[PDB]
Parts: sequence; C-alpha cells; structure tokens
Amino acid sequence: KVTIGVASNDTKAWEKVKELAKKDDIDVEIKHFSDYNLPNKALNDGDIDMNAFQHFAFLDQYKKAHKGTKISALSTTVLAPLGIYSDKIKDVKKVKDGAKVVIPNDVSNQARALKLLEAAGLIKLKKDFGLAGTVKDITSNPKHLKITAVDAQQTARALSDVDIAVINNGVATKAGKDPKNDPIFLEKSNSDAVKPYINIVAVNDKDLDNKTYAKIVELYHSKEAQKALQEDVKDGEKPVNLSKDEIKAIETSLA
Repeated sequence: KVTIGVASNDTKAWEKVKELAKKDDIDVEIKHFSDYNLPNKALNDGDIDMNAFQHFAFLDQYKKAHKGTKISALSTTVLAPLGIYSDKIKDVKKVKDGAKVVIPNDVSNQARALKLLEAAGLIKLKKDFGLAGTVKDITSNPKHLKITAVDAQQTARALSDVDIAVINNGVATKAGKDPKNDPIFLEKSNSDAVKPYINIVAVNDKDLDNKTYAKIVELYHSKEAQKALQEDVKDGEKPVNLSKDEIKAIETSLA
C-alpha cells in the first residue's frame, strides 16, 4: 500500500522498514529509478507515494523549475558527502596542469561540485558564489582545468577518460566505489554549510500529515532500520533525523 522511489543501491534500511511495516499491516514496495530526473515526476503523478533519493537543494531547484509541483520533505535520511575521485592521481594537491575535470550538470549538484573543487584548492569562485553558482562564476583556474558538466549518473563512468571526477555518493557506490575511502578529497560535512545537502524523504504536500507515511518514516528512524543502514553504508553516510521545524527551516531558507 506504500511505494517508495529510490535512485541508489543503499536500500538495506528501507528493506528493513518493509520487513517491519508488515506487522502494522502496511505493504511497502521499493521502486528503483535510473536517474535523478524521474522520481519527482513519478511522485507528482502518483506513480509512487514518496521518494528518498534527493537533498533539500535538489528539491528546491526542481520546484523552482516546475512551478506546478507541490512536494515537500517529510523526514531527513542521511548526509552523503560529495567526493573528488581519480584513477590517475591520488594526491589532490598534485593534479596536473590542464587536467580534465567532470562534475554533475544539475543546478544544485553542479554548484556543490564547484565549491568542493574550491575547497580542494583547485579553483577559486566569486566571493558570493551561491547554491546555484555555475562554471561562469569561477574567478581563477590556475591549473588550467578543463571542466565538463555531465549528468550526475555519468560522472563515475567518465573516470577512465578524465583526470578527476566529482561524484555523488550514491553514484559512486552504484559504481562499486567506497564513498568514504576512495575519494582523493572529501566534502566537509559537519557544519551548517552542508545542510542544503541533507537527503530527504519527500511526499506531495497534501500527504504531509498522512499517518501511514508518518509510521514509515518512524520505522526508518527506529533502532532496527538504523542498524541496517549503518551496516549497509558503514561510514560512507551520516544518518540525520531533523525535527519538522528544522526541516521547514532549511526548505524556507533555500526558497
């Protein structure tokens, strides 16, 4: 009676939720999607009841691009740090001049990726670079990096043809990579700066008070499902369980 859309393979927690939900006469069905552009339309069209694959910034930008979509965060799931990867150089400080760089092309992850390149000391962005910054906002490119933006799901595959790639945690693990230990540089994830990237369970605004959905997110956050999640992702992601007001605060802040 409840279909959850996901876009990554880290689903042990949801599998446990499905297992536990039976006891409450709730039949959970996990539906996987091939990229980030399908789950929100599926949710908006009623194909699924909720999805869990995106962060606050991505949803915010999606809503800005689709004024007819009334979807909001019901619960938070995890913080999944972004990382810089390379099959050629393992010291981010020794990236060769002229290196080819690949980053996600959607508004929020592209800006996020550029900020990470900046944090690694590879480029400089305008002082007021926002959550929607772009390549045009780079102020200095000392290493003459050749930056190319591709769909988020293709940054990992590109590794063989480029020097470095900024890959989303779920895409990296989808490629069988360790999002904690494989990156040559990890995104800072212990301050307010990373709040826009906390992942969420999203639902149609009309269902924000649904008691069955409430139960589902409750189970997700229960000790049992959380133990499953930790054994599944290890230290690759950090569980987050914000209160309703904290969730809205971020949503309001981004809009």
